[PDB]
Amino acid sequence: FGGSSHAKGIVLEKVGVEAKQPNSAIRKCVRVQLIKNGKKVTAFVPNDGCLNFVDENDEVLLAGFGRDIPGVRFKVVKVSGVGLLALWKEKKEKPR
Amino acid sequence: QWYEMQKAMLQKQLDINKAEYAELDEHQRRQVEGYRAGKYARLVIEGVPAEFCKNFQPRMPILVGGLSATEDRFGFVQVRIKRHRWHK
Amino acid sequence: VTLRTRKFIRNPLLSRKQMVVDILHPGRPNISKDELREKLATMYKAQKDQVSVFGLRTQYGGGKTTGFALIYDSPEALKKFEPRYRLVRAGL
Amino acid sequence: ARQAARSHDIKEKRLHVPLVDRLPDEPPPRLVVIVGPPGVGKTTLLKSLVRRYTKETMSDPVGPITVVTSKKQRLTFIECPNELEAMIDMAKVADIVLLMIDGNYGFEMETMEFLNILANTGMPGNVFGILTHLDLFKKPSALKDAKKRLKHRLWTELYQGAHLFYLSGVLNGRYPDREIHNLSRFLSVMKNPRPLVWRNTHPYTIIDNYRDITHPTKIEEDPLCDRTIELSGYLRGTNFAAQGQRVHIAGVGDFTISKIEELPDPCPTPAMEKAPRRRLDEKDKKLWAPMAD
Amino acid sequence: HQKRLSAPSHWLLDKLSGAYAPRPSTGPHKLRDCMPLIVFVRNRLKYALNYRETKAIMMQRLVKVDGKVRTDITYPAGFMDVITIEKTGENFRLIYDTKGRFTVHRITDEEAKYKLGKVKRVQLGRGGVPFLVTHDARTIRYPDPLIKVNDTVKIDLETGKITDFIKFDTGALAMITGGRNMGRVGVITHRERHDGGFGIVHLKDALDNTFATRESNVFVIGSEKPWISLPK
Amino acid sequence: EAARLDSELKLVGEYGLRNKREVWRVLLTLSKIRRAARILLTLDEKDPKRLFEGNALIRRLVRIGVLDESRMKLDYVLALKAEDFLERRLQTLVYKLGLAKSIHHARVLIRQRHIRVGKQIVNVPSFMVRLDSQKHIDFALTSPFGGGRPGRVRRKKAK
Amino acid sequence: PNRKKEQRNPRVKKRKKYEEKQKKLRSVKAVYKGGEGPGGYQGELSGIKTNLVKSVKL
RNA sequence: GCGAUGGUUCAUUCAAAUUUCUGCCCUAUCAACUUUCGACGGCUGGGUAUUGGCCAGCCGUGGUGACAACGGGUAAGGGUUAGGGCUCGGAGAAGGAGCCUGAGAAACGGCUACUACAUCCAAGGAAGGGCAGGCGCGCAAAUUACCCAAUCCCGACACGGGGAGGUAGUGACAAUAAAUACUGAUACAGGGCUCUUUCGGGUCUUGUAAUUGGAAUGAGUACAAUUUAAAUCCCUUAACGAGGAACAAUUGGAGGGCAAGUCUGGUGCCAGCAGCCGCGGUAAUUCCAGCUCCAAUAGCGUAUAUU
Repeated sequence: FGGSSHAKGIVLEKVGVEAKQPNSAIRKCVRVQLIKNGKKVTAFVPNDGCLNFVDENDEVLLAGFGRDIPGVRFKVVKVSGVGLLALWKEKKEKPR
Repeated sequence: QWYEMQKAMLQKQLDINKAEYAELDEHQRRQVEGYRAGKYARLVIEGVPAEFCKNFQPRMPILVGGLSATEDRFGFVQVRIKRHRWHK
Repeated sequence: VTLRTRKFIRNPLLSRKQMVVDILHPGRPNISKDELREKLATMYKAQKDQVSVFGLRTQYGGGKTTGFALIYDSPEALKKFEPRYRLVRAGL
Repeated sequence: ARQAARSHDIKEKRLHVPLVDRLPDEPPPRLVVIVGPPGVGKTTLLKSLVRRYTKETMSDPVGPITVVTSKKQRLTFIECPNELEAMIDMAKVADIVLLMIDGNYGFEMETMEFLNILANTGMPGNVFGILTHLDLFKKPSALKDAKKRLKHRLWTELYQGAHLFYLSGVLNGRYPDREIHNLSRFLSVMKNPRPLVWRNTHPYTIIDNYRDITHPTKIEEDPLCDRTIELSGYLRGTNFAAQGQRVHIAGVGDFTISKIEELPDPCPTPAMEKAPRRRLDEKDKKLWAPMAD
Repeated sequence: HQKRLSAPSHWLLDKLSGAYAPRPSTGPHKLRDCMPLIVFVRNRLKYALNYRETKAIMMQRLVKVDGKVRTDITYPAGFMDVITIEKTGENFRLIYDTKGRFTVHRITDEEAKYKLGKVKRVQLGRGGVPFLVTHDARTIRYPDPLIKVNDTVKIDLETGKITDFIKFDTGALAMITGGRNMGRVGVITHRERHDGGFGIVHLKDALDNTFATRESNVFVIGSEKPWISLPK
Repeated sequence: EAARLDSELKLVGEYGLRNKREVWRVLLTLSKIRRAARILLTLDEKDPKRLFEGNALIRRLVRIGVLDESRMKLDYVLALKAEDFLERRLQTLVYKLGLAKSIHHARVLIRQRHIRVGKQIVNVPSFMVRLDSQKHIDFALTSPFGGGRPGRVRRKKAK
Repeated sequence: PNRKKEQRNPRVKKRKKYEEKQKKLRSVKAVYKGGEGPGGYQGELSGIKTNLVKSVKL
């Protein structure tokens, strides 16, 4: 995207919130809308229990995903100014 | 510049009101748009229990909030809860 | 408490005796330069009040301590020829 | 190329969610809480701040204290008492927070409780750590060690690189004037409050003046009866309803509005009086403490 | 208020006196041909430590320069000024060395009593009187009538009168006080006129090095006759 | 690579080092010395640059005790190594002089200020001890192995 | 996560890693480890196997 | 008699002003240029501190240029020589216009008028024109620190005054050194490890949440003295300061084990995804009791661009 390394976005809708199996990639993927350009791209939350911190209409930083749905390119790094792995590790509370 | 376009649409709505109820005092400014924010105001509350007036201390302040139409109904709230990190 | 004076200079126009002092406390803590002013009265046959000590950096590893000592001919010569901060540190 | 990369990173840093402002043209006074554990000197900072601003030595300042600090904006200081009901009542209310830490003693559970109550309820714009009781120290190496460790723990708590002021002594029973002058340099120039969803949808009010308007024949008949209460304050959220507004008086319960009188300000703040000079002449430094002395 | 490196290379300062250096006050000798009294007392001789100590020496009548009491601290004393300190009972004299720097010379009253000064110009002053201007800006009224330009004079320094003079001569040993061959005590053996500006002399040392220096930069010191004691 | 990992692990084990940063530090200064020796071998024999600069380098290494006093050629200066540098460290010198039982005991002693090199106590275990100063490694006077007070656990037990 | 007392100190971990990798080396090759003891030759103390050729065939 | 203050002239110093020859980078899609504020002289005066077309009257015919004038482009070094280093280097004080002081200014320090902002007032009047700091989204990151104590400067003058200078504070952006343990004895178990070739081969001392014993402390706490303008740091330094349940090492990656639990598939008992969730129980539980391995280790990972 763009010319930058990380993009910001709005979480439009957590697609695959009603998927059955817990660590499905359709369960982990989230449709976000990038601020700078306006397009809706899909991004992976790194973990299914870590999906619960991503709420609707939250400013979300996302980066590339460099390594079950092959081709979803982005991963959610920060949510509302706090790092998502820190939220998952219970280091910080999310400012809303 | 989708962010500034969205913020400009919000400011356009925030100009459309205060442009639309700037037309009459007794009808719009009093009855349509209520009692606008920032203005000092005196409230008369009827039916307060007398234990409040007997145990009124000036330290612990008074916060008046406005309930919505939905905030007076009762029912089963389904919530997403988690214990705190430092609660034993 | 062992004392040696190197580089003793007369300076009569400033009227004050200039000594590079190498003092040694082995095994003791530091030297307490007011007590060193008391010590530099009988070593050079003077009053304690007309001596001012400054410099006084302790060498590495204890023992040696290099100070600079000035003995004036009179306390009033000290008063008219000493800096304000050294006069305050001495106590006059 | 690297200039373009840094420009793109900052252009992505500037972005947020497009929320609604809901701030009027003549805005209400921004609410400054003075929160801390018991015995830390919140009332002392209140006395010192109101003497800095309006030059009035209050011997016992209670309630909200409204203060003109600029020609456009004004403040109001409320000291939270040491009860959790008041802390949870005012954490959803506060516009800027003055969060007090007790120096040599370190952090306290009331400070951490208010920090995470505020973060869970709604994070305001400006929270300033104020570290006091620094004069109860003997070694000024232990002093800077305590300042460093308290700064780093507060930075872990709220965000990295916050403002932590150090208020050293208590000279005239009040505070040092230079320390509270730079504290007021930081809390005087101001930016618009953060668009919180709860404050931008629901209309609230923090009562400046209380009065019991009840007939003494009713009080003589029934000593414990339903009374009528005049509560005077600034309307702060969205606008109240013109008739029949349902009210939650926090700590008492739900009632309905019997009357609203909309009347002019006691702190006029000269933009509203003139409706491009910098300084504030002493005509303008008003004090409206209708419960304090 | 010049820096320590912008101070000239012939009154020395070490890495010690701060980044700044005192400027000489206006007076008899020049700016770039100068030793101030503070550099002479506390930076060369080290009879003092600080500026305030140098002031406490100078303000009381303890330092006399060319036989008169000089009070101000940055008084210029460039060349051959006898500096009498009475509490130490010494008289210093300023000469140069072979490398091109200032040199101090301790001496007593017998050689301290006179000054060897080079004549700058002879003229007829007001009153129809001939007068004589040296390099110390000393003007002597009614001189000896052969003392022309570039001749040196033994000034009395207790009355200031003329006592003797040394003529500009091819065969009289001289001292260089300027130029790229600065400070080289040797004998004037040749002199070339170059009328139209900037004439020269050719001069050799005691041990056969010929070089050409300008007649402004020369300074006569004596034929053999070392009338001031150059340090042995 | 496994060769680099096994080599650095052999160094860190054989001389009681803390991490691989100390190994890379020694390898960097060894590569600097060896690069200077190769640049001096580039020139022909009996060039004055090679003569005086190689004599300076060889006298420096013999004086700091790395290079042996027997072999003094620039080819042996090229044949130098990191085992020789870590042998010239102080901590292995305490272990080899036998003031300590193991190399980790030696690092512990040098950290908590028991040995001294010459006159002053030495707080750092990577102190490059020279050949002239190798003999004067002993327990300090303020240490309970040297004298003075019987020490800490001794005081708590003898009370 | 919960980590080890060995992992909280980077020297002690590299001491125990070297002691166990010097131990794994004795199970592959043969270390010298002193010649005959003070007691003399008590036999080849752990077996002699006859049909085993352990020479690098050039 | 010795000085201080003052005075004419000549010096001298500190300056300032002009002034002589040489040296700018490129270009002819720049060959004519100057006389278009006189262009080159010489005479006479004016003004200047003085010379001078610098300016005014009179006349003469010039001056530069293909050896590169003129125009255009804007991208505005010298000295000290092993080296690097070190040293030196136009216009405005809201806008034009005019004036005042002094040795030195066309100070911008003041005045006057006009123009343009803007403040107090009792509505008659009256004073005034800089930088630094924060925000510059609603989301952020180096002190509003202390002193002239050294070096230096200005004055009736040893004392009075200095926004150069020095002192301190922050800092995982880097960079430097290296803590978080060292060492024994005894008891008990018989397996530990490896691989090409694997229901096979290779090698011989390894363990344990076992029981005990020794010492060694620097982080921190800290009396002092010292350092310093006053403090801090440093160096000295008396006294405390280690048994894990702590003085509490991290960041990543790979893998095993688990239920009277849950979900899904289907020619019974199988398989898969997985599993903080189980009958009870939260002052209840003591459990894989702290699971195993690999990498870096006070550092480490991810994304994108990539090379």
